[PDB]
Order: sequence, then C-alpha cells, then structure tokens
Amino acid sequence: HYRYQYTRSFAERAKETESARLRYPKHIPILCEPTSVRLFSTRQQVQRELDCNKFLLPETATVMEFMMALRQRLLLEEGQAVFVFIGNELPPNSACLGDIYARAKDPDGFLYVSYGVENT
Amino acid sequence: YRYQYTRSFAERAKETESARLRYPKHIPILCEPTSDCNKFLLPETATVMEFMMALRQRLLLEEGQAVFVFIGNELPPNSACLGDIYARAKDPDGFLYVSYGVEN
Amino acid sequence: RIRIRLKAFDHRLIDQATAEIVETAKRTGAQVRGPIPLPTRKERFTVLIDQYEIRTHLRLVDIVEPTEKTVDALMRLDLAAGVDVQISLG
Repeated sequence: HYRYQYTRSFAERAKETESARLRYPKHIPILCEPTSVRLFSTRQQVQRELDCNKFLLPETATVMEFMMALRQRLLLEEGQAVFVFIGNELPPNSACLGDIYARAKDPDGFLYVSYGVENT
Repeated sequence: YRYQYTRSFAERAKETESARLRYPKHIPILCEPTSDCNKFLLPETATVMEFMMALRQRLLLEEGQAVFVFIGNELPPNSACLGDIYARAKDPDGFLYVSYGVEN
Repeated sequence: RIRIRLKAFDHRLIDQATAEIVETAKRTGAQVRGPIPLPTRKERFTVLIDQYEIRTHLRLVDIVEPTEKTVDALMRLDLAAGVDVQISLG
C-alpha cells in the first residue's frame, strides 16, 4: 500500500492519530505520499522519507484547500500542478475533508493520499 | 464600485499599469463587499475557487463560513480561470472588479 | 504502471480519446487513475501590419496494474489524428 504503513507499526500510527484527535477532534490527519532491486542508493531512503508529508486540517476544509496547503509545502513553481487521489479516485475540489475522512479513513486513523506533481 | 467614485479613472489606470509592469503574470483585482476595498494580485493561472480560498484565509473567517464572489451580476464557475475572466471582464481602468460576501 | 498524457487543440477530441483510453483499460481489468485534466495551455501570435490564439488542452491518465490484455488493447486503439499521446512506463 503506502510506504508509511510498511515502515511504521500499526500501533505507532494508531497512537499518532489518537493523540491528534484527542487534541484536535475536528481535524483530519492526512498522510501524503507520491503516486511514485539493484535500483538502490544510499540516498533513496532519506529522500523517500522527505516525500512523505503529513497534514492536520479542519474537517470543514475543502479538497482545494488541502491541495493549496500541499502546493505550499512542496514549494512548487509556476509551471507545476499537484493533483491528489484517494484510492485511485480524484476527489471533487469542493468536497470536505471530514466527509472524505468518514468514508475513506484507514483503520490506523490516517486519511491516506497519493499526490502527483505535473510540470504543465 | 465605491473605488471607482473615490479614485479618479486616471489614478486607477496608473495603479494597474504599474502593478502589471512589476507583475506581468498577475491580475489586479479590486475587491468590495456586496453592499471597504482591497487590492489583490492574482496569478493569471489561478481559478475562481483558488481565489475564493485565498480570500477566505485573508479574512478572520470561522470554519463553516465560506466566501462567494460575483464578477458583475454573475457567480463565476469555480473552475474558471481568472486570466480568461480578466480578458473578457476587466474594467477600462485595468482592474477586475469583484464583489464578495460570506455565507454559513 | 502506464502513464498517458494527451494533448490536442480540440477539447472535444481530447475528452473522447481520454474516455476511450480509460474504458479500454477498465474492460481489460486494469486500474485507472483519472482522467486528470491539466490547465489549458494558452499561446498567442500577434498579427502585425490583433491576436491569434492556440490553446492546447491536456489530460493525464494513469493505468495501474496493466494486464497482458491492457497493452495489447492500447496498441489496437484507433485514436483521433488530432490528439497527440505520450506514454511512459513506471
């Protein structure tokens, strides 16, 4: 599935989202990873880790707001767009994170999201 | 728009000409409440939706409250591009006039 | 993974070609992400001695888990001549 689920125990992921919801019960914890073996480097792991971005956003925030937060976090240039997926589906821009969360959250508490960047 | 009455056309023309020299890929937006002006520069590639979301942050809006915008008498499509809109709807003074409001 | 990018001056052709690629992938048991529409590209020619504008519409499709039958089917796809297609494998 997601790199984060192979490298973090369920127990630690569940604890992480439990703590987030205890303090921010109206916020959605989001784990984003890129849509993307003698293909190995000493750099590969640190760089894969840095591609994983977590967010904690209001349940009332829209998909668009999330996408703008991700754009800021990835510090994308003018010729660059980011698009996001929930289980192969591209969510509507006006959808609320809380509604997507209710339907698509993982058992560990995170909403998992794949992102691709396109260089228009 | 109030701004059109309080600032001479010549001064307004000057502001936009000047903003478009410094920011050739940005659109000047004059923003007023649907019956308190603010001026914005918006990437010509931004959509109405992006602009509404940026504008939402800009204000002390509580969660659950959303911005809506008019350009003239029309609610523009969320996915419409502001550069496309600017090209058909900008004022002769160079500003795109936008009126905004809040809903729950 | 098969990533497909489409470009066309005519958005009618691009949406038809896109739906055709998606359908084909789905009929052969692959997973599809998209279509993803990207922002239309806007170029202009200034006529001297007045603007002529060329828009290029853009769509992306990701085929995930291509089968034997998926690739075979893409190769046999009769796509409109005004749509340019680019494919990169995972």
